[PDB]
Amino acid sequence: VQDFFRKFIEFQNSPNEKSLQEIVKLVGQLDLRRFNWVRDVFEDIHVKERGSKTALIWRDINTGEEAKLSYHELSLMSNRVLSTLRKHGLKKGDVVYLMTKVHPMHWAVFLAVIKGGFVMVPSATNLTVAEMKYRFSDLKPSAIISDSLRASVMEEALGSLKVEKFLIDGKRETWNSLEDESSNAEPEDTRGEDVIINYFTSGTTGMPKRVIHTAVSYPVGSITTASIVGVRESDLHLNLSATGWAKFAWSSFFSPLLVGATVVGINYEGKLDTRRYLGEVENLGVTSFCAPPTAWRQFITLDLDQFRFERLRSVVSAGEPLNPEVIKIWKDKFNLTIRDFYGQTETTAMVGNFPFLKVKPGSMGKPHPLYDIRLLDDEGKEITKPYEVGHITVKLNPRPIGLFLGYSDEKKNMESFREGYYYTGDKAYFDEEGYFYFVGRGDDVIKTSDYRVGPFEVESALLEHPAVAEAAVVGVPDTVRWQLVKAYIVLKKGYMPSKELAEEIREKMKTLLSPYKVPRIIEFVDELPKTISGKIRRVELRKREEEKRKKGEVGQNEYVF
Amino acid sequence: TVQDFFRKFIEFQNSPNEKSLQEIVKLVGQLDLRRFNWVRDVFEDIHVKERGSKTALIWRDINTGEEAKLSYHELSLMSNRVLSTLRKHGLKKGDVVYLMTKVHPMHWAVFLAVIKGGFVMVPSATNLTVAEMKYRFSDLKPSAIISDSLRASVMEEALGSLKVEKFLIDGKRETWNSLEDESSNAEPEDTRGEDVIINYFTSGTTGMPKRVIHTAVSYPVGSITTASIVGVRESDLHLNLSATGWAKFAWSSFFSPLLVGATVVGINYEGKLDTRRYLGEVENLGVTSFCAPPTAWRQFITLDLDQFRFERLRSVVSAGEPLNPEVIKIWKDKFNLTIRDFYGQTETTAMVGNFPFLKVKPGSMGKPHPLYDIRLLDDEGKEITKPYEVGHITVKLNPRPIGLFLGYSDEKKNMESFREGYYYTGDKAYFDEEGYFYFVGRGDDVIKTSDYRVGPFEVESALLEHPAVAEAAVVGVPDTVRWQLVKAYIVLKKGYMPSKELAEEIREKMKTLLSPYKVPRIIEFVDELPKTISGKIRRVELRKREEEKRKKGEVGQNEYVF
Amino acid sequence: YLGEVENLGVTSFCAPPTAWRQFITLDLDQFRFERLRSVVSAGEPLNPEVIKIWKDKFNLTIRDFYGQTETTAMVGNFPFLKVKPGSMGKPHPLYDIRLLDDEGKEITKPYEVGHITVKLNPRPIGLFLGYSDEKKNMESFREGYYYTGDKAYFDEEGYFYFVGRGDDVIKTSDYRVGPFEVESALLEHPAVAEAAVVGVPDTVRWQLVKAYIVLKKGYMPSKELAEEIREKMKTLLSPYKVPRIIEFVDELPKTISGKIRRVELRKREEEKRKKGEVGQNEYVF
Amino acid sequence: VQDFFRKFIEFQNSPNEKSLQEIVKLVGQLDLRRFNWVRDVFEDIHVKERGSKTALIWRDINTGEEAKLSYHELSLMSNRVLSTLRKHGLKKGDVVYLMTKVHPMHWAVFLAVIKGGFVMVPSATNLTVAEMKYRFSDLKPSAIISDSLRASVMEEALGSLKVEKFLIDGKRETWNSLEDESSNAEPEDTRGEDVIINYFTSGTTGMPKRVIHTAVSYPVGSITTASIVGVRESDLHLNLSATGWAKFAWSSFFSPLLVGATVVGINYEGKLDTRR
Ligand SMILES: CC(=O)OP(=O)(O)OC[C@H]1O[C@@H](n2cnc3c(N)ncnc32)[C@H](O)[C@@H]1O
Ligand SMILES: Nc1ncnc2c1ncn2[C@@H]1O[C@H](COP(=O)(O)O)[C@@H](O)[C@H]1O
Ligand SMILES: Nc1ncnc2c1ncn2[C@@H]1O[C@H](COP(=O)(O)O)[C@@H](O)[C@H]1O
Repeated sequence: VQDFFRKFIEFQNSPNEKSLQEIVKLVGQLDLRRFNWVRDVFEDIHVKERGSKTALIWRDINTGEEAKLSYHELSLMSNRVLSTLRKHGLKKGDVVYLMTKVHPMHWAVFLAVIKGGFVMVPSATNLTVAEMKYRFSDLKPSAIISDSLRASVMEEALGSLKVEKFLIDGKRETWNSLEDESSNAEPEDTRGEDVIINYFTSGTTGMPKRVIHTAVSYPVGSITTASIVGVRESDLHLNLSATGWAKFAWSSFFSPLLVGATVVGINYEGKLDTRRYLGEVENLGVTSFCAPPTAWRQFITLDLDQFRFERLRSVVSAGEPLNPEVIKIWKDKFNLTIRDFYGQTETTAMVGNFPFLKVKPGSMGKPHPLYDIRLLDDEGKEITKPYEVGHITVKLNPRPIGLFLGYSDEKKNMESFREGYYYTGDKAYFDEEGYFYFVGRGDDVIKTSDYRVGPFEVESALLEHPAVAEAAVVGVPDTVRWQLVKAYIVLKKGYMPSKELAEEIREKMKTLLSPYKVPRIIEFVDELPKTISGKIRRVELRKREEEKRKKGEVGQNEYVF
Repeated sequence: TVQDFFRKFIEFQNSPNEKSLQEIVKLVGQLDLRRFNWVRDVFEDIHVKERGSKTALIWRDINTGEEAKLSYHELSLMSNRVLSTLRKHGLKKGDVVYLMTKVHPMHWAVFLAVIKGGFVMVPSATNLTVAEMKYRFSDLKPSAIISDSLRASVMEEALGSLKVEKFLIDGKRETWNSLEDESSNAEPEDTRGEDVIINYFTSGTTGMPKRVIHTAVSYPVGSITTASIVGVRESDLHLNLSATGWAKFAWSSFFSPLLVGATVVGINYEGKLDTRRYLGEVENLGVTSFCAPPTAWRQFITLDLDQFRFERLRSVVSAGEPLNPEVIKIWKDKFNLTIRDFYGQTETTAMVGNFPFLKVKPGSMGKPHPLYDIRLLDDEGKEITKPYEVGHITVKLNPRPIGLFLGYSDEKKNMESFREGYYYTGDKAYFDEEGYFYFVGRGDDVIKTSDYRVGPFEVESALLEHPAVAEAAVVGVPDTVRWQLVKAYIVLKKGYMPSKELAEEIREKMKTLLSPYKVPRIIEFVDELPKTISGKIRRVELRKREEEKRKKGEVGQNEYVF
Repeated sequence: YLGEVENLGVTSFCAPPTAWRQFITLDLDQFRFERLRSVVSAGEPLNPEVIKIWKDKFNLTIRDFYGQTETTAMVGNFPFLKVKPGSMGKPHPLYDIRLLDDEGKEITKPYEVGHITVKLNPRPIGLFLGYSDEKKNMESFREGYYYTGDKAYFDEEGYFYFVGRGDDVIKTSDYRVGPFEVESALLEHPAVAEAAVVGVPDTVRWQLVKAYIVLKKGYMPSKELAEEIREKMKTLLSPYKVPRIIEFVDELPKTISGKIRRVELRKREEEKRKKGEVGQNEYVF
Repeated sequence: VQDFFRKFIEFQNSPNEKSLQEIVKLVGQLDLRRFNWVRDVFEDIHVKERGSKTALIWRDINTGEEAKLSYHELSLMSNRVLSTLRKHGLKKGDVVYLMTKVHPMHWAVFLAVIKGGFVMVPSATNLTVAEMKYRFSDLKPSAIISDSLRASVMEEALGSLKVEKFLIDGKRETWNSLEDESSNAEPEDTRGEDVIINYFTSGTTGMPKRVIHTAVSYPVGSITTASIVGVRESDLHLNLSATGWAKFAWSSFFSPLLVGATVVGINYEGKLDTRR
């Protein structure tokens, strides 16, 4: 059980196809009835074997602060969290919202939750009072944990609920410290199928729902991720990614701590300083770096002769496609291939260009053998022809380990899991050597700037404005953000289409929505293309935008910001 | 136009029809209800003026024997002494008044005084516990409270030591006041039509009970729809069998009869309904229009019905639950009357109904009242255009119908009920090829035992108050007598063993916390509750399992029926 | 209960077919029963399929045996006796057991059904003294035989097979039930003019108690009435006796004399079963 | 053109070569895009024009039991079935195994299935636990329907697969009745090419496979059969065949009910007694 990860860690130091398959087989034979990744892996293969190796190197590029934590200090610090939580009467399964910046105490809380068998809800720091109140309606908090920078937002969204509140940095009235109880509490003997994580994620139909992950799905699924990423024990590993999302669990937390590596974490407020971040990469001698194509696109526009990166060995991308031209520029300069790979909040990494895999540009590589990946056509028959597009699906008998339990929405489960497959809602084709190529969403779900965006959620917030009668939100091609959020608005009788109105509505949306969700374009239209029932055909809104692009024509009341 | 409306309406009542209904509809739309006060404008200005000395109320208590008769005049006087006495104790417009009494003239009196004085009345039922009442006070603080002497201690204990003015409708008690102390002349409050006069605490599927907010027109003028479906006239003696703290008392014991200048008949009884004696009193008092709930109706038809003639009875009606086709038929075959079912919620007035002129199809609540825009929507929220297709009963909001509440005192609950231009009733139905509606059931987990709406969480909560109870799930189980039974599934804490004596001990505790209708009639102890991936109780599968067990007439291993 | 059987290492176990029927539905790989050597059933017939499932698993035959309150065991598959499924075995030599026909002559031919009787000269030892009721003695003790009121046939090896009651006595869930007792209790409801209680086939409980009720003038047939009457019966009758079905009828089939044909109420139920219909005023609980 | 069947029925009362050819040509001009033989032929022609003609005369030569059903009573009885199935949550295309003796309720269920757009899998009464398990491996049941004589075989072949189960004669624990619902359910608007029947047939190479029939292939193909057979409306028509095969549909069901005849059905257990 312990022996498994020691074999895994070796696999990493020189991986290949064949040895991967052995790893695969061995996972199937783990006994995972009672499992707790902190106790069993963190504490019993790292705190014990490398307890005073650096687990985490942290740095805030604004403040300048640095902090360095060994596997020991980190395990202690996390126990003080879990002791403090338990002291405030937190039983197993209790809900804990976690909204903090990148900071050691983030990792700490992660650990305390996993160990204590709590349900953590990662909450992003750019979430609005509105978004947070939505979350509370859907899943009531037993405790919430914030930094002092976003305490007001939680305080306001909470309103008049009893919860236990906690600050990771600084004091605030009726908030508590996390390091003031004893750094000894015991494991919760968790079932491997027990819930530890809920991720609110956007869908194509309704408001965002919780994706449910267990004490093995992420803690042991992340193998697939770690394996594609090619993170080793020797590595100093950084993931450019934010605090409320899956990619952090993926590569800022699980994948590095699985293999006993040194995590590198960098915090910044506001806008990313491309140069400053890359300076901190080189300056801290990171060896493995995962960043999103959004970031990569911005990096390659720097003067890259200002860097050596002698210490950097692995570079990876995920969440959107990776332009062949990006890959090439970075290679020609630093002699490294940015290895793209694929997955969702609902899963771990499912497909990827592994270290040992020859990259074909604009291909996310081949399936990880721990997922049974199939292209299905519209009728749900399996595609076994090259260059034919279909739905990316996961075969459910046997049920892969890294796959979420389901959504907190039983209807959405009925749409996504069926005839013994889970549909990712992504479309692709494969080639003659089994390399997969991402085509796009079969959904109306949007990805601006490596953020998953649900239409209804923006449409909803739009109907909050007195002027707005109807709204349809679609994503439009943009080289920098992949997609832009555009809104079609039908106006109530009484209001007329002006730029000043468009702006007024946008500024309203800024108080209700996460920035990435606030439409960059607004177009007033007399009506929305609809089916006979009255369902919006967001498909045809998109097609129409395309034909308009090819004749460089603006809509009559289309307002760009 | 404003007085003339009611005079046109009262005629529609004496002989109604499709076409003349539509005219009534149109005329309501052209009322000026910007500043309106139903007591001044209708009670006083029409009824007290034109029929001041006709009997407004005939009252009887079947237990005590006590009886009363009040004319529209005496009642208006009586009500003014109330309003004068309230004002004397410093009651301004919008002030909250809990009213917890038996059926009694002074109840009507207070209703009037409240509406006229522009106060916010909170109808409170007489079977509410100290606990329930304290909950209410946490949610809305009382400026004054009004009780009978039978439930004064309950108010006194739930109050604790809040400042309030207190009032007794029958007898003396220390620090309680009389309501007939000041002069029977104090003036209307000029209410806006949208001003609040009523708040109703109602159960939901999700949490503790919240307030439904009604205005000086929503009930006082919405009730038209009700009165119209009911078919109450001026010449009628109209009895509604309903208890004091709920929307149906307003609907049929108060507004619908007094709108059309009828004689109200009010019958009070404590405790358990004596079907044989109540129907004897109906006949004996020559009621002519009778609303009763299907629960009552179900009990009546089991009598030997050759005991009664019902010489004087011409209209019979039901509301609040479905009305079994077999009930309708038995009563018809005997007395040659159709019991007309009709539909609505605390949140509304009557929205759908078998009107007097409408051919009844049994097990249908009839057709929508044209003063509400009723739509069946499917799951995606698109309007249903096909017979025998089930969907959500909704109210279209532009324009906003008149009898519809303002909203809940809870903004989360408003966000659920008011969506994409529709207020969802959370009821499901299908219509037929002639546009008759058939009730299917709740989209919710809300329960209706014995014509009382019951919230699961409320009872689940009270159950966790018992040391032994680790988890609880409260569902309604099919029951012919009360439509649904409140059953609790209980997971036990380690230490306590599933026994009849334990089930009882828990139940008797729940009796001190919960209104009787809420106290589970069954308690079944289980190892676990079937759950989704979320942790949410599959009340779905609890019901399916109950069904398979019913077909083998077997109880669960530790299911205790009381 | 099965856990406690194993846990206490019982070696001989007698339960009724009702129990046995319920046991075989369990997942029976939970149990070893390493200490159990004898298993027996009595009070109603023992389905061949029950016997088989228990044998295939635990390697024991559930040995059926027959008797009544009035007696001790009169017929039975003894330990040494090859069990033929659906047979209660052979007569115990301390009772003189005879199949008689309706005319009271002894049946000596295989596969012919008759009344199970006990020959009384000399009088077997385990046989009750009689009833405290002289009428009931007149019916049971006749021409030097006690009639059990059970019907059976024997085969070519003298093995007895249960057919059913020649009475109107009912056996729900291994409890013997009298019609008149339930009919009596039913007259206690003001609405009830007459009542006829019969048993209807049920695989779980052998028979269900059904009541046919004629109503007094004034009351009309409803489900709500049926229920009201049943709930009343619950306060008067042991639960096994409380009718699971109530059917309102205009009249009860009668002979020329006016005697209720409970026989024909049963036959009618059978014809209805064979076209899978429930009745027009039959209310199932 | 439903006038087709009225022309067909007459063709039957006195056929010949020439008039046959007309029938042929008229079938080619049918609109079979949306079709439902129960609604369109059974109900709309026969129940309407001869509702109180005897549809079925039934006898069990072993028990003695006999039944006589008019086109009306049969249509009602079938609706009770379909109502009951729907009540247990049966959508169109759902699989229904049907294993019963020759009995009225068999025809009833046939009708309910065709009307309700279900996929029926006729299963003969002599099929073993093994053979039935094979069937379930190949196509999973949503519901199964048996007589009480073969309930244990279904129960055992199922093991504990979730299905709705139904008995045509008698009660049994966790089996449901078919006539406790309403005497009217609405037609399923079937496409003509929609599947309503699957028949497990033996072949040379493997274990048995399913033959797939549609809402027209049998319900309208049977014409050819009915025309060769020469069955008329006036006739009392008996087909000696067993319940889980094509020849039952062919001649105990479709060919007679196409032309509005009286079906005669005889049930026996065990070996055929040719002189009785
Ligand atoms: C067991 C007991 O004492 O029963 P008891 O309550 O006195 O009733 C006696 C009646 O039980 C029935 N009965 C008893 N044993 C049976 C068996 N092996 N097979 C079938 N029926 C059986 C008969 O019908 C008896 O006449
Ligand atoms: N390599 C990739 N190329 C294109 N899209 C990707 C890639 N990796 C992930 N995605 C998208 O990211 C989605 C999941 O979003 P999230 O759950 O936020 O990681 C997938 O459904 C894809 O649509
Ligand atoms: N006639 C009726 N038939 C069926 N359900 C009804 C009927 N009237 C009321 N109900 C139910 O009772 C609810 C009204 O609750 P209340 O606010 O207590 O009157 C409705 O939302 C229905 O779901």
